[PDB]
Amino acid sequence: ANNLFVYCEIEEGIVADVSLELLTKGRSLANELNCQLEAVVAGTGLKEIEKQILPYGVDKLHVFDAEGLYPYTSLPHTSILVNLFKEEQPQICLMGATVIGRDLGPRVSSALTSGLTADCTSLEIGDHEDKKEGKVYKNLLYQIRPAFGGNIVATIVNPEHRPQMATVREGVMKKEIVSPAYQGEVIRHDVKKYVADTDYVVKVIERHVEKAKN
Amino acid sequence: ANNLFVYCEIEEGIVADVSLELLTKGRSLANELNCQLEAVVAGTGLKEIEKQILPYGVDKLHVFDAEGLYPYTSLPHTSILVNLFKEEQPQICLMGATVIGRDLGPRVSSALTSGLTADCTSLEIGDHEDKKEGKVYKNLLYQIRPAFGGNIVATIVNPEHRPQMATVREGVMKKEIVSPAYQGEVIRHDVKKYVADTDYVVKVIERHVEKAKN
Amino acid sequence: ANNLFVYCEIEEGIVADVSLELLTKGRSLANELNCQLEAVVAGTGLKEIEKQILPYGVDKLHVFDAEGLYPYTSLPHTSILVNLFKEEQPQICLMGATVIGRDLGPRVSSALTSGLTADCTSLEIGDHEDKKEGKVYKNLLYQIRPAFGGNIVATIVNPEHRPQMATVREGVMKKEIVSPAYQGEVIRHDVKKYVADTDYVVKVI
Amino acid sequence: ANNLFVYCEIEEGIVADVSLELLTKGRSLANELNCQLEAVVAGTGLKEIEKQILPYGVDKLHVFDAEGLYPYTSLPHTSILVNLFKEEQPQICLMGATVIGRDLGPRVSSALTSGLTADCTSLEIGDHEDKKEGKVYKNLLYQIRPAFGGNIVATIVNPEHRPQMATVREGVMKKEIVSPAYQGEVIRHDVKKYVADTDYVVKVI
Amino acid sequence: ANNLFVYCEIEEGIVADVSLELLTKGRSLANELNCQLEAVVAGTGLKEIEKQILPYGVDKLHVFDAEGLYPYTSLPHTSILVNLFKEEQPQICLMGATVIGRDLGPRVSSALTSGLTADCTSLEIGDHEDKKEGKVYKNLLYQIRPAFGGNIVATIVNPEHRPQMATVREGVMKKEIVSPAYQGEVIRHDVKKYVADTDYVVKVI
Amino acid sequence: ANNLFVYCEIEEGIVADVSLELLTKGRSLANELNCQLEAVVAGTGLKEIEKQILPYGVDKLHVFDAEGLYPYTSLPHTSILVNLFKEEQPQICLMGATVIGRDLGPRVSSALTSGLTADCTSLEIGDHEDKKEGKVYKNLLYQIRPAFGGNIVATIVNPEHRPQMATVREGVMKKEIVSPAYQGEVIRHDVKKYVADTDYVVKVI
Amino acid sequence: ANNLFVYCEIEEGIVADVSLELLTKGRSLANELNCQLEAVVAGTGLKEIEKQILPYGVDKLHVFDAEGLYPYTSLPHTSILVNLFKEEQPQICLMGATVIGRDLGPRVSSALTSGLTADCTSLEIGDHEDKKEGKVYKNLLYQIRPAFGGNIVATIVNPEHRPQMATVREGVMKKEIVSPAYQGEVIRHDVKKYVADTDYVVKVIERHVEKA
Amino acid sequence: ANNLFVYCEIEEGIVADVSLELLTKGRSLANELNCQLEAVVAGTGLKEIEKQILPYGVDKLHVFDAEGLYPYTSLPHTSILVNLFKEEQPQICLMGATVIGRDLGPRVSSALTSGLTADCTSLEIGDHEDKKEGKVYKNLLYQIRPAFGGNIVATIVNPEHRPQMATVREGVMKKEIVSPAYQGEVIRHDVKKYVADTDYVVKVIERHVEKA
Ligand code: NA
Ligand code: NA
Ligand code: NA
Ligand code: NA
Repeated sequence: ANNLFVYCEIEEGIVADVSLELLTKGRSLANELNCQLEAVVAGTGLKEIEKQILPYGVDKLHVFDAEGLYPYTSLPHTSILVNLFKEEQPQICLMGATVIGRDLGPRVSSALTSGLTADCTSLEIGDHEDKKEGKVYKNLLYQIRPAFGGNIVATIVNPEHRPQMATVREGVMKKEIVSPAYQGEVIRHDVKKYVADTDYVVKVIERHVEKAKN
Repeated sequence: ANNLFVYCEIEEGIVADVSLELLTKGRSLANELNCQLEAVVAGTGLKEIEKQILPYGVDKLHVFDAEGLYPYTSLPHTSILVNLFKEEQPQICLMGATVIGRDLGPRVSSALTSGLTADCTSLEIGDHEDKKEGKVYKNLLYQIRPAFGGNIVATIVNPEHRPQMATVREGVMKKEIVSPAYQGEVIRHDVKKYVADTDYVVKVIERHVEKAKN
Repeated sequence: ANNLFVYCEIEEGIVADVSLELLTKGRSLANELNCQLEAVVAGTGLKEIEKQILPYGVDKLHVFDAEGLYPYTSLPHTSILVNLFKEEQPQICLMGATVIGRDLGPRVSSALTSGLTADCTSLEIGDHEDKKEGKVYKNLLYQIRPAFGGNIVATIVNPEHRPQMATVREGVMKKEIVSPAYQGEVIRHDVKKYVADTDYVVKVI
Repeated sequence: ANNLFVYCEIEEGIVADVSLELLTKGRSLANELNCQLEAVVAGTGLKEIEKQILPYGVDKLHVFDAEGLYPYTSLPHTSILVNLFKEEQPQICLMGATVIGRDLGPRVSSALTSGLTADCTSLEIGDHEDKKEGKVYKNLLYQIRPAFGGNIVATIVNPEHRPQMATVREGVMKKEIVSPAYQGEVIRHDVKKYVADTDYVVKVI
Repeated sequence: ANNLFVYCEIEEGIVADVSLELLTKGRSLANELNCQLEAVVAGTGLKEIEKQILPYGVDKLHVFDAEGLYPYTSLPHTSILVNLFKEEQPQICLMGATVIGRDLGPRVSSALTSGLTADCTSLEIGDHEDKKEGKVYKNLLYQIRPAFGGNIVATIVNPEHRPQMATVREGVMKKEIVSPAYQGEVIRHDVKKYVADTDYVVKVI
Repeated sequence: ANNLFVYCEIEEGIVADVSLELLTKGRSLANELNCQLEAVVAGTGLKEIEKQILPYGVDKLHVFDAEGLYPYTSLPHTSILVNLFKEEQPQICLMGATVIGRDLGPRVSSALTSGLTADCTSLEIGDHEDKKEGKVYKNLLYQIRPAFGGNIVATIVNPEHRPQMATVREGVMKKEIVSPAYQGEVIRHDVKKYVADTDYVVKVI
Repeated sequence: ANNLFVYCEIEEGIVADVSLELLTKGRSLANELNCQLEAVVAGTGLKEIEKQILPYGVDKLHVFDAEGLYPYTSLPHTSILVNLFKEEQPQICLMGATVIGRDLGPRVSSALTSGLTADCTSLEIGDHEDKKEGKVYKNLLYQIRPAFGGNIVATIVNPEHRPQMATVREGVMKKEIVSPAYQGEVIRHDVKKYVADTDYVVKVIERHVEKA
Repeated sequence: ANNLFVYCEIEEGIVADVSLELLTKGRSLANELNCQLEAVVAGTGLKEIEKQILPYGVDKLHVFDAEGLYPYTSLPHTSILVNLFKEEQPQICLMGATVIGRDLGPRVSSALTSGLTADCTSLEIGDHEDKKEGKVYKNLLYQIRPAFGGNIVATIVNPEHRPQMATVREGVMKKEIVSPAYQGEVIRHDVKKYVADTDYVVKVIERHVEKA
């Protein structure tokens, strides 16, 4: 119903290590939430892409294969996530604290009017009791990292905004498959229906090189 | 109908120089487009704010005054622009290539699925003929700056995506008022209807300091 | 009774080289002092951590393992070393002159009323005769370094204040194990005990 | 009484701008707390230093003046603040988040068992109620700042530990005197007695 | 016939100080050479630019004013100086050793078959006797600088290749006007003529 | 014929990785153009340098070997490429976007009246039709890269100026030999004749 | 017979602000040492250099005027100080902690087998008890500055090695003249007797460009 | 009577790779100069140091073993080289362009009034015609490296000043022994006769902490 998504970053046809680390962590979290683990991958020429991803315990892999999706540019990838997340209503989204993450994260979260904790150092599942309105939020994503000038390790929660989004650096989480034969549904979408066109033209105007008139 | 907006950055109750420079440039451009010059300002305690802004030739100033709008945070300011621009459908938006600009620009443009040229060095009004589909786009914003490793000064256009957005560094454009008595409509909006709530809580979890069990 | 401690810095699960270089130097000094070498580690997931440390000749290894002890943050790691050191009363504490050493060292030495000496180039054991107090101090930690620049070299001692605390840069000291089978007690402390003294509360805005 | 101290950082005889902004900010907090504003300065040749400090509304200025107090070094300045704060028992201490501040703040707060919050963006006075214990803490120093990066902001409090210590960057707070003829006590302390504590001897070997 | 040129660097409408320092040095050299001082400026909105330049003793000022000549970009400014210098045949061209000088200088000197000498510390006029060619070269630009490091100093000359090109760092040469009323011809060139030789086309992807 | 040259940058006797990636990329472009792949290397002690270059599918390797060609200096290396390219009239020249590349690329492209496009992210072969002139330009070097920053990408072409010159950063292109037994001519040029052009004399005064 | 020297750094005919500050401080020190203040200046076109120097209370000004002494280069200035200092046997030499000071100081001290404390922060006169052999050294230059990683303000002394040398950054000491009418012996030295020749030549070897 | 010296830098009992490279290059040069190769080593615990040095073809190895020579500090190592070089009168001295080289080189050259070319890139033997007075200097050390802002590969020579000194970075020359059985005079010098005393003492003055 409301699942956990991981954005899988693609470099030269290969899914990044940090992404696999987050598939692994996503699996653990998904186990605890009793929900599904879904992945998104966007690039060009992704026929046997499931094979780097499904073994990690991915229930549903969303594939956006089109010639202008690689290399990464902000608008295409952003609109894909924003649109997909509008339909799927993920409760959680994780991605690598990479150069792409540092770009894609802020845009997608802003567009979905959601939270984002960057460079999380641990991810747990936990509750939060709001004494003020007297309610208990259950099964929130605990976004854990050093805080306040590195004085303590604090936890951040987004009680209401979805998705709860977080990034993690490479090497923080271990990667580990479930089974090389893990079975998962692969969905190859029509990029047209998800991606947003370019609409920019680079010109060099002639009059910019004509001597200024008196 | 479709006007030119300038986001006015606020620091300690004062509108930034780069913002005034862009009000001035916006005026010139608006003159050429025969459209209105509108401004947006968001902060706290903005009673006599029109007085730093209207003299520059601003037809319509939009004021968002609420206690959590200053200092700047990305989500509030972003949602304000995104929502206001959804109603007003500006053809153009300019803002300062500041720290705030470098944050706000990308979010707002991504959310409106629009263009953005940062650090424009000149702004003109011009046309673009698309030989391919055989059409002529008239009165586009020419976004001019050094390009391709600083080899030449090129012009960028967004033939279809709106708003056409651009940022400019401080000191690039001159500032100059129209008349100290310039008359413009001041609109004080209900922030509630435009701004997006916080929904994040910073915690320090007790169990994070309890010795790990064997 | 009063031993030599070494703070073992941890990154991505691995005890840093400077720390291991100081365990080796510590072992040498401890031998000369006829005392034991103790060590401290704080981190998350340290079930097997003893394996990286004990072979260097550590007689006692104090292990603090909690979710919020990694990565390093100033307040928990400072409480731990201060509370632990008040209990154990070490005569000496060594620490790698790192980004972490540079933050933790002054905090810990200040809380225990001792003057840290950063970036030593030698450490020896020696005596100091203090004619003002009339007495002769035996078995002090000579903390040796250049005064400034590099040619003028001096020896700092703390005749009375404890622990004698110093840092050393990576690669100054040789690292070398004692034996892969080195034996030392490994204590896994209760963490809350050692950090809840800290008065640091977060409120909503 | 339990007053609010501010460390006035010195350079080439001129109290730094950060400190003046903090004497200003301090004054308002002191007004709201109904306590006094005290200030500390340490250096050399400070015959009329009060001229730069008192006008900001300082009720009591503690002056330490010896050859060895300038330029700033870590042990003497830490000794002085620590010993003084042990006697005066301030409820708050403020300090400019500068090179000097980043070295002195941790050393002093650690020796006084306080948790320093660096780079605050706002300071206010407010109440924190500890529900579990059933005790309302009144007139606490709200230490406000981003948790990290910039968008997520919280307030830190220390309900029991004293002094509550914060630092602020130059230019966060505005600076503004009360009156060029503001009057307040100027104590010129005996330095050696505040510094001779530290145990740090230099040997020629 | 064959004069001394100085490239005048422009930022935010203002001729940079290094450029003005080189107009002064140029004026000195030109006087010794018994030739004229000419200068080049490329930018946007240079109606009054002559006012910043002429007083330094410039006999001729070549002005290139177009929207795309500001800020500086490698290809237009290189075409201009190359085409202009082919026409005028300067015996010398000076240029400020700046971020701009460092990009433009090698491009321009390469296109005109001369070896630029960067970062000179002196410039003089002198003779060179070349026994291989049998001849004696008179009135060459001694381009004086350290070989490397700083103690070993040498003099470069280009006996035949023109223009003799050198750069100098800001603050090496004194700047000083000749007279506020200094007179020189100001030519406003047609820009396209001097830049359309460049073959650089942008296409859509 | 009009072939495709690649400058093979040298360090401590080993052709740099960027160049090998460019010999690889060059080979494909040369295949698509149906021209030959040529390469240039300049340094000292290059007796069996062909061993590192030829396997990438180089048809002709020009070798310049003198004491003064290593380490890289600007005038000799620029002379060599410029004179050689004047004789061979290459249609394309590729070079690694490195410290050496950023100094040599502009110098060489300027002397050959070509516009260098630095830091390309892709190279392809394609047609540009000049509508206004009525001429279709065939098999041009598409020099693809971001206009600035990263999201806005265009292709630059030089429809008439030769060589069409581009640089690429290390790691953009993959490197991959054709065969360890790929055969191709290895010319060992007379250096002095390619370098003696430059007019640069050092005087002792 | 053992005086206090100050190296006066020249830039474009003008004695540097740091050098004037040290003339002043030097005056004070020489006053307390009951010795004369001497200064050294080295450059070209120094016909009236004595006018910006003597008023600070300089008893003797050694002037080295030669075409090759400006701009500063290491060997001439080092041999000048070293040679002169061998003849004069200063007890103290002070120098501005500048780009030149950082080069000149170490070269001169190494050649004279003397000490050198850079970036001093105060200078005093003081005594030192060599407790080990019970000897008291009187009236040494206390070279005072922060030490041991910014921990403490320490004092360096050189009981025996001469001269005692110290550099100081600009703006640390005040400058103050004694009187525009202060009188001093101005000695214009024969440069040939103190400086050493260049003896180096930059060459470009032809065969270095010939094919192997 | 005029030989080629090489300073062998020691770290923890081991002669540095750059120093061995220069022993090798030095061997070649001394071969072409028809002179002997000599080396200098300075440290503590050098009982068998000759074993890592002699095989490179070192005819004479001057050993300075003293408790205060390790770690490297400026004055001892400079006085050793300067004093020894005054006795031996080398025509060439070579040194690794290291942290030590960058300190030792300038101090020694300044004190000996010799040249010094840092970061040489090749070393050759060659002649120089002083065209001005028609004299030919034979068999000079060609000190070769990039010059004038990375424009040209130039060659520096010191026709008269001795020794001719040059540093070289590690990895520029190959190292290659002559024979494990190469024989050389190993001289263990009386350190007192070459080194100079410390004479400095770090103090903390009590009144510096007393109220003004
Ligand atoms: Na203690
Ligand atoms: Na307390
Ligand atoms: Na020419
Ligand atoms: Na051509």
